[PDB]
Amino acid sequence: VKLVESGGGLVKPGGSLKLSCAASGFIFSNYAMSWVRQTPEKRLEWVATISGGGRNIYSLDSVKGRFTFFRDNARNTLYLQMSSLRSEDTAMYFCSRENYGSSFTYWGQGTLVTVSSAKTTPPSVYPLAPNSMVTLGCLVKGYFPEPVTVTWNSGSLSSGVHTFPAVLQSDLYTLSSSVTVPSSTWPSETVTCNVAHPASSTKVDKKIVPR
Amino acid sequence: DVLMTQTPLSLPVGLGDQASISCRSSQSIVHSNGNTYLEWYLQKPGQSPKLLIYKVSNRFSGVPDRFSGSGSGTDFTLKISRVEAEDLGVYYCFQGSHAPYTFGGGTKLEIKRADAAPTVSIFPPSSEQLTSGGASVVCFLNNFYPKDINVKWKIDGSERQNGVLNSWTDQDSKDSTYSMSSTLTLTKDEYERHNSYTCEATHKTSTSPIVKSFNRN
Repeated sequence: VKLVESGGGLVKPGGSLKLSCAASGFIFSNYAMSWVRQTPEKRLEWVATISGGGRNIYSLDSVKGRFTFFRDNARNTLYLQMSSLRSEDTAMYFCSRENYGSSFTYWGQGTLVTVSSAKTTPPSVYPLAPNSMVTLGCLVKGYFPEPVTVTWNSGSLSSGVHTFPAVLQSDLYTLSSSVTVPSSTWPSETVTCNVAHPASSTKVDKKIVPR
Repeated sequence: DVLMTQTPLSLPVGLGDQASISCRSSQSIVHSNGNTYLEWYLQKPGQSPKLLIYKVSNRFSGVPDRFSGSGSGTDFTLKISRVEAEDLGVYYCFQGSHAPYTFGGGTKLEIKRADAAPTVSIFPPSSEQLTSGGASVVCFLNNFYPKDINVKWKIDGSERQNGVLNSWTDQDSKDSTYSMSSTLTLTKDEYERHNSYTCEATHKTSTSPIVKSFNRN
């Protein structure tokens, strides 16, 4: 059972957005599907559920008149049509499959929807440079909306890496990422943080050089 | 609308020790058909929620025997016999008996490990950032336990509250630690105006601060 959601992104208050969920691995028309969302405070909220054949549709009352749900059983696909979006609707949206006895039995990876008037803005990426280990980072500043993606040396360096959660300040997110590597291998060998921000189609590869 | 609460909000527990999470509904959640559709979900950091338990006490397929569900009417419990590090995260109850279906607000399970002190790094801004009129100064406090910590910025010896942003990781399941970032954002003009930059970190692993510092030269 694979479920993969798409179509998320930034939209202005009042606007519209269409989400998709593609299923495989099962006879799609036999199972009810559901949309479930998670706000930035991490509360989960059921939004709607639609029966296998699509005749019965149950949803939250606050989305009646605005959200529409349907499914194409031939194409193995589920859809959510949003309109009159409000800032409260900002959330990760998850599709999910029912199963005898339980409600949200298999979940997808989710797709992030940001309802807001802030302009899209690509990140600026800056090297953070300064014992057997040494710590480096990069600062990803002034971007919008979430998410960004940060790898070190194109993924060849997962060992001692963490990324801090982004922080909003005046319509722009800011985030940082640290890596820890052996002193003897840096500067001698190179360290490069790779940042991608799909919402602006930006990719920056920023080499950490000593001061 | 039916209504779920969970307790406690967070739950600190040692490896191999036991844990219990309570879920209360504001009214009965028996379905007309006779069943109780109460389910428990676990969301590990950076992941989708996963089903653990359905209809109050039935372990979903693949879920370890260490998880068990009980309760009746309006009160329910998730018990974990023996806590592993992988079990870290947020646990949500959910009722599926009465439209609109609802979740509890979540319960953070925290692994209690041996105390650890932060490893402090401090970073002057890049020349690339200065050239465009900005100057961020960053402090990393890596791999410490417990999560409570105080950080402060001093510039030429005096404190700075203004323009300081802080960010904590979730707890890491590899070790069982927390990290935090602290950033002080200034103009190049405000940055060149001073010389000594310092973050001091306070934590129960020591009676006295951990201080990293640099001089703009």
